[PDB]
Amino acid sequence: PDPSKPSKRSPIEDLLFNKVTLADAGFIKQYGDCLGDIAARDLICAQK
Amino acid sequence: SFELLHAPATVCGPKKSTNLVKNKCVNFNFNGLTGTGVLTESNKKFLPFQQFGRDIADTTDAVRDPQTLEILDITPCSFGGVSVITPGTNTSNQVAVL
Repeated sequence: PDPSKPSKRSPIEDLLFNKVTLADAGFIKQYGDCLGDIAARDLICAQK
Repeated sequence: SFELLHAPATVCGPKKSTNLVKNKCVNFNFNGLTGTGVLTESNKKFLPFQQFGRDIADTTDAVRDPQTLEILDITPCSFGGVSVITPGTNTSNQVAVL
């Protein structure tokens, strides 16, 4: 781990994370929003 | 033959206007698009020919307002799971809900 990084990740883990994009509902927020702040998981998301 | 296309409304019912209620769950019905949802105003890009939307789920995505000049973004009303943290019935029961 390189503690100077945002997360205690090794030069190798940095690539294992930034080169992996996961698509998951609730981490992907709504477009147009329904209720709650865009922040955190304050804004409800349940895809369609 | 009901024209749901962009133009100001000329015909609606005898019932008294109620204006847009933002960030509350309402029953809406604008330009053919009805359902139960939370009204806000347009953040989405639109074409003038596509000022209303229904998505692949057969629910309202966006609609243009009959009285004002704004396009509304409508997102179906909030819901979420009830996850109860509870012990056995061999002990007094507790109820915390996520």
